[PDB]
Amino acid sequence: PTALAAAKARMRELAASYGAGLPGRDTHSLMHGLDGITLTFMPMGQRDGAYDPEHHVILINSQVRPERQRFTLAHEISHALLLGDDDLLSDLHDEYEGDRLEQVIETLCNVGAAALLMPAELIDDLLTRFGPTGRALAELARRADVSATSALYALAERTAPPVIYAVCALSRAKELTVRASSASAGVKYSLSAGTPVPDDHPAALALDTRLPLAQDSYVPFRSGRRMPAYVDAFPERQRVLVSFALP
Ligand SMILES: [Cl-]
Ligand SMILES: [Zn+2]
Ligand SMILES: [Zn+2]
Repeated sequence: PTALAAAKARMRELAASYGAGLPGRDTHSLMHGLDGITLTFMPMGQRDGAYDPEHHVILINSQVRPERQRFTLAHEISHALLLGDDDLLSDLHDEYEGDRLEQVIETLCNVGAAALLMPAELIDDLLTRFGPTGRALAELARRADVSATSALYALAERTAPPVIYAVCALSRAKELTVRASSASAGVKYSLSAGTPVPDDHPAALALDTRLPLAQDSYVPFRSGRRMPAYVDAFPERQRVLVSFALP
């Protein structure tokens, strides 16, 4: 493991610790875990949040939607722990400099955000009950209380057997488009955003019929090739969360 992989590993260990000692990862319990810090909600123009370690206070744009609010929180807690760990903080300072480290730390805040909001356990608990499916994703996203995109990467990172996740939305069965996408450990096939969803494809039917599905099908590679694999489409508020277990 290289520095960026060692740092991320560390940051996960950290989120893991802080979080571990929480009665859940709900926004309110994330707050209680704050070892005496002023958490203030207020309008921050076009800025989701900030963390002020001199005045020991996290600020979270109140304007924004609960989704990003909860995340911007998880994100700024993570930032606080990084500054807490003098090693991860130090090792970092001797490997990156200037904006280069700045980018690295806002990256490690996101790695940690996810570790906080989406416990390894939960992913596996769901990956066990529901397997690697478009519903394992629908459940983790609704259950950790984060976005399909936020839960798209977390779930694909615990999935062993080659699989390809993707969260979908309409163009306007009806015709939909790939928005986010995630490859399991094994997979090297890539399903990028903008890729469209044929009307005959299970997933379309799924979101159209506002009804879950699951059947052998194919990965509708934007390019043109229809690669077969077991799809599980889970529709909901106009998003079709879907899995593509490449055989
Ligand atoms: Cl930030
Ligand atoms: Zn920050
Ligand atoms: Zn940040």
